[PDB]
Amino acid sequence: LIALLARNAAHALPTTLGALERLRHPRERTALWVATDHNMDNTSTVLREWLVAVKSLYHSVEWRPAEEPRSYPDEEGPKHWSDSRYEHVMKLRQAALKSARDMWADYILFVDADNLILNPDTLSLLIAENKTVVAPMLDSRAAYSNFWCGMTSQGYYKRTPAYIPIRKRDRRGCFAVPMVHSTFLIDLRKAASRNLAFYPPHPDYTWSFDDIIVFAFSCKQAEVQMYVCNKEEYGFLPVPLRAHSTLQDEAESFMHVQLEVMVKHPPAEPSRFISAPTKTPDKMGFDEVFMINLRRRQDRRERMLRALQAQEIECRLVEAVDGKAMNTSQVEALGIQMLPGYRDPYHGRPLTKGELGCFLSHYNIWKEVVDRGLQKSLVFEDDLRFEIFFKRRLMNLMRDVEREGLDWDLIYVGRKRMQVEHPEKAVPRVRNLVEADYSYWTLAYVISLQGARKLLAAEPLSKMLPVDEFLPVMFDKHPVSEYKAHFSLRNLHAFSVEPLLIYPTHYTGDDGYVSDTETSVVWNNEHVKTDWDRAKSQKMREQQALSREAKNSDVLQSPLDSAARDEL
Amino acid sequence: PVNPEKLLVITVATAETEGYLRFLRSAEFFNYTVRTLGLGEEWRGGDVARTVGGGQKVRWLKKEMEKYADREDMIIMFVDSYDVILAGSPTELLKKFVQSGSRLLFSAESFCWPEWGLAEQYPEVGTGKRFLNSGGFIGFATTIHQIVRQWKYKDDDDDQLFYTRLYLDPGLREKLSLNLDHKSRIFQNLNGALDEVVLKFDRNRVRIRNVAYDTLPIVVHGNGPTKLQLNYLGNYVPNGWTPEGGCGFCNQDRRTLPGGQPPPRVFLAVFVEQPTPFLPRFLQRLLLLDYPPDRVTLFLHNNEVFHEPHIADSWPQLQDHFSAVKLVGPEEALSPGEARDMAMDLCRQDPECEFYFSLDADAVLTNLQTLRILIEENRKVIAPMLSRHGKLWSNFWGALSPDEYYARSEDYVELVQRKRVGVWNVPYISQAYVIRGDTLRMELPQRDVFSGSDTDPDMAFCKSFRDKGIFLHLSNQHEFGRLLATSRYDTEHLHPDLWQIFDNPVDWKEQYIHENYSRALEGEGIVEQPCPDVYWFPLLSEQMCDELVAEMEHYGQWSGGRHEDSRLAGGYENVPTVDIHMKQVGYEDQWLQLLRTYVGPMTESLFPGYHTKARAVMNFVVRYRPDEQPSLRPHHDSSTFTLNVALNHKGLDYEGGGCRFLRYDCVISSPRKGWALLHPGRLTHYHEGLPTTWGTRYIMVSFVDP
Amino acid sequence: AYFPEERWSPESPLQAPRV
Ligand SMILES: O=c1ccn([C@@H]2O[C@H](COP(=O)(O)OP(=O)(O)O[C@H]3O[C@H](CO)[C@H](O)[C@H](O)[C@H]3O)[C@@H](O)[C@H]2O)c(=O)[nH]1
Ligand SMILES: *[C@@H]1O[C@H](CO)[C@@H](O[C@@H]2O[C@H](CO)[C@@H](O)[C@H](O)[C@H]2NC(C)=O)[C@H](O)[C@H]1NC(C)=O
Ligand SMILES: *[C@@H]1O[C@H](CO)[C@@H](O)[C@H](O)[C@H]1NC(C)=O
Ligand SMILES: *[C@@H]1O[C@H](CO)[C@@H](O)[C@H](O)[C@H]1NC(C)=O
Ligand SMILES: O=C(O)CCC(=O)C(=O)O
Ligand SMILES: [Fe+2]
Ligand SMILES: [Mn+2]
Repeated sequence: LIALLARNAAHALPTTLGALERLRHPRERTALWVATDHNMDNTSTVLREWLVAVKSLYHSVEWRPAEEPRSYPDEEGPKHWSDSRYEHVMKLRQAALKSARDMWADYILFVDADNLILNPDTLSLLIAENKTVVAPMLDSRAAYSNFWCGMTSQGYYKRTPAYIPIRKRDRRGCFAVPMVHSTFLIDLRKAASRNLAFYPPHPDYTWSFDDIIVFAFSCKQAEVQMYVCNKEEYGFLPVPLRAHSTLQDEAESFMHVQLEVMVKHPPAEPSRFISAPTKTPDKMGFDEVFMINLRRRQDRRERMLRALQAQEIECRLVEAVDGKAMNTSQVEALGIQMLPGYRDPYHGRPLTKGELGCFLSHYNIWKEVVDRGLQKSLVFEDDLRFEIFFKRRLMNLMRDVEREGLDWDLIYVGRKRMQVEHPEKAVPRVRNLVEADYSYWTLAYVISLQGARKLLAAEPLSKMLPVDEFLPVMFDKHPVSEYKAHFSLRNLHAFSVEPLLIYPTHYTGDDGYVSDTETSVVWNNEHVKTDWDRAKSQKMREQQALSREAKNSDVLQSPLDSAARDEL
Repeated sequence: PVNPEKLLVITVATAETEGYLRFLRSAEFFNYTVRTLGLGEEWRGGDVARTVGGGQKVRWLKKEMEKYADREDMIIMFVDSYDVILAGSPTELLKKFVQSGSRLLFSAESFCWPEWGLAEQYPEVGTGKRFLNSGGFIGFATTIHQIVRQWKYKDDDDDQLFYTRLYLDPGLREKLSLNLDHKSRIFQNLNGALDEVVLKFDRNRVRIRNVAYDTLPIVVHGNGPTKLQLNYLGNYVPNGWTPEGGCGFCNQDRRTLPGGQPPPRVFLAVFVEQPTPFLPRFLQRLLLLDYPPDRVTLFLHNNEVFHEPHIADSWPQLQDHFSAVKLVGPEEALSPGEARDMAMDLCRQDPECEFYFSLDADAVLTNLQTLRILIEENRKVIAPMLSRHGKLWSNFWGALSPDEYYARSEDYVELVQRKRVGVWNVPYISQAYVIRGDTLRMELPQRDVFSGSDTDPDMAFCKSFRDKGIFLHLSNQHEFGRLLATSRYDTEHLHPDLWQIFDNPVDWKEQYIHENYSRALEGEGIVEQPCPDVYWFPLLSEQMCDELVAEMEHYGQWSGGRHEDSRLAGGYENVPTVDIHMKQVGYEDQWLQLLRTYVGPMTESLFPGYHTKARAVMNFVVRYRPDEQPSLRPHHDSSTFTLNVALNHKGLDYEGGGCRFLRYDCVISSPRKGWALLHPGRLTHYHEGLPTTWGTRYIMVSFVDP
Repeated sequence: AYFPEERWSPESPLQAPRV
């Protein structure tokens, strides 16, 4: 008896319903219990459309609408848990359980609004395991998940060191725990399961008055223990927000979870009976947006556009020249000469051709933005993972920067802070913004107009080096002074955002890693193919290496980038 | 599959305290073979684990190892045996050792105890504990002989650093294969890992489980400053309490009081260090404890002057009853600690008081067989489990916070409500105990146990017992009584016990409400119907009536008698009487509580289908005397029904009559001392009372449900 | 507030089939 409970579910109902339609279970042995109310948006219309479209294949559907009123009296907003809301949720779930005992039905599987049950075999794999209250462990973007590991005195989170070796899947099989909320799967044939009770608290109740601390007590009193097990990948859910945000915030968060699905799977298709309200892409308030891509590489680009309209961002695509395929006859036609006395800083090899092509593409982009005279443009690459609230945060930060006004030229949004040391100076009166440093991985950066003009004034047509090494020279931060002496002027002022907003999708020595650069032939000759480096990759991740007294706490952080609840 | 007979556990324990007995039982449950060392000689080392000492044990071990220095087929095990409980089976231990493959396995703890400088010279392990701790090792006999032969030092020098220095040598380590249980697969330490241990219950045994690496240890070793947590763990592992098997070693070591000789002596000691309610009842109850009164001595130290009259009253019966008596007055200005110290000292010097059973006066002992059971349980210290009424307060503490103040444990709520039964182990008991005599003579020989600190006597007492290595049991098998709440006590009245219906309801009911009330409520007769639709049932007892009328007379101002009124809002009485409203005495809310609790059910069971709230406005005491005013004219009452209670005997103190019911020509001849009268008083009972001729009579009235 | 348990709870018998 699949028992939904929806409210303000308009942003996410299509995807979750599409992934709940395909559960591998003979659809003549199922039911529904959709029961929604108190919703601003048009959840009623979409849910009615779907349910009327599907009321035939299933066994016996139900419904309970209460469209009026449209808000609770003693509430702050859409995301505040006033005690009336707790009471209503408890009563409604209790009524669902009572309705699933008079139909003589085994099991009752409590999906909720946003819990995207991806894997089709969830129900079969939970059923074939024979435990009284079991609840698969859905992933997330952060530590949050749907099972605790210990309650202290009044039922609040106490982390026990047997958490991380579960949430990271270092152990498998079902593990007795004292808490599962959201998506679980009761049983209703076993004898002891006639004392589970949602609303009327057990007479010995002493703790607070939540809606998931009134269940755990009931299941502890009747001698049934709540399992959770994670033998495979099951679903995804978004982290709860604070009690003071708006509905658009929730829509954006679920969009982020949908985006997270695409890193290692095909996207989560919407259902067929209801349709998605296509949104209008916007130009971010910018002049241009660019994206380097390779014609031969076809998989990456499709995912990247999917991500881009997923955040209603248009894209001006450009083609990257194949450095590998290019030969000396046209290589020297542009006067392309490698910078004298340059090698690989980590290996010693002189240079490669994939870097040559990337440098040429960036050079052409710079020339085009100079020729057309754009004030500010954005650059991307072919392997990304967008962080939460990307568009809104970038917009607010750049609005602040422009309103204040300063010599911002090569503002960064994603890099690797290799110079792990005491924190860096913060630019005054600007939030989330710190001064630049030595860093590779020019994944994404906003090139300005004056910065572009200065960089083209450099004339790096006699000096080829990787851009992640070229950029730090121009604003006087390269450790090696010979490269600085080989250049003349250092008038660039690079900046960066301390809550980094773009990370590489695949790290070195990991799955799905095919580097277009690095593993190619030398700029000269055609018989030195440097293989992809497994042992001395040396670019694993600057996240476990940064877990030291890096601080940077003197910065001023946004009212956004604060979320989460009892879990982290 | 090494043979389970080639294993020989070697411990060391000079004396035989209780912890050693606990270890012996735990090891015997699995049929190990323990061979002790140094049983009888003197501890020639130093402090146990304060800073230093204990180099002597390695000397005993070396002296013993010459016997097995040639054997090759035997695996030996050395565990310090004062604070260790074995949690598992021999075959599993041998299998885990063999799977480890090495020749000498040490126990790994997270701190370099004696010295700090050599922290870095140890190997590097990413996850588990790193350093070494010489608390317990298992290995082949030959390697242990080779490893212990090199001891030549003073008998006082420290032990663990010698093992540390030896193990730190690389060549020696590779030659003899010394390894540390980095991941805690066999040895588990309760210092620095006190957040990774969960009790994994089972069908008929218990077992611990280290979550962070998911292993099941074998030797829990509560080293360092964590003997309290080991004491708590000692109730369960490995057979102490099994979810189906009642208790474990919880019904043995019973004397059963044989011989025929009169049972062993006692030195009772009742302390009254507070103004406590219901004192005379407790004093009278002291005369009923099931023990021949030719042995039980007594010692009754008051400390409050207000309680002088009751003890002065009840002294002679106690003087007759018990084989000896002694008091200490309030004028000695003795501090409570000094008094408890004096009692303990007086039993220490006498070579005859085989026990000592203190008992504070804030402890009502419902069961009359407590002393027999406590004497029978045969342990060094033990208490009964007195619990406050309908709450969680009681006389013990689950666990000690680092401040040495109460910190709740994980099974205190499941002990208070008797969901588990046995004789537990606990780090603080109070308000009743049975201290054995020998423990008072040759195991705690100092004098100042209670006093000698700024701390209150109870906590200092329990600390001074914990430190010496003596367990503080607590037995909660049967029902042993209830505590009394003396937090607030207004003593500025004639009989302060009357205002005690909001703090100690049960004893209030046992003392004041008539003794036959429950029988009448249940419906086995007694309730009488002299005339149609009138009821005659027992409510109050002699004590309550006497004390209430005495208080009322002590008030004195018998106002009333005027047809016009100042007490009534309207100010016009339909029929004045010489009365005092309860609102004047302060006895209003208490009487309302009495009506709400002890009267409502009676009517709801006598007039079926009626639901009452026992709300009242008018309630008073009236005095009938042949001089001032005679009885009342026929009338009616502005209530659904009225409650009429007599307050003194008929004939012995007044000659008169009861009430007469006009419409039935009904007469009520003799009111009894404590009963009550119930009748509708709105329409159908035009009632009028006969007058009185001799003496005086008082009656109770209350117009319930206006 | 230490030493949390893992209480022993078995699997209760099945309820008799409907008719
Ligand atoms: O009138 C209501 C109120 C709530 N809900 C449902 O309650 C859930 C709450 O929505 P979220 O997805 O935002 O959940 P939260 O992030 O707020 O987190 C919640 O996660 C569990 C939801 O079951 C806990 O019960 C607890 O209420 C709370 O932490 C959704 O199923 C929502 O549809 C309703 O259906 N109707
Ligand atoms: C699921 O677990 C239940 C738990 O009881 C199993 O029930 C047992 O079934 C066997 C089969 O004959 C009986 O012999 C046992 O007596 C049952 N257990 C009890 C406690 O009575 C059930 O078999 C399990 N499911 C499957 C498919 O095996
Ligand atoms: C312990 O018991 C087992 C069987 O229960 C027996 O074989 C063994 O000999 C006993 N131990 C000793 C030391 O005899
Ligand atoms: C209570 O009733 C019993 C019934 O026989 C009687 O023996 C006893 O004396 C009564 N108690 C009194 C009058 O206090
Ligand atoms: O005194 C009164 O006001 C009424 C007394 C009464 O009803 C009675 O005593 O029967
Ligand atoms: Fe009356
Ligand atoms: Mn959610």
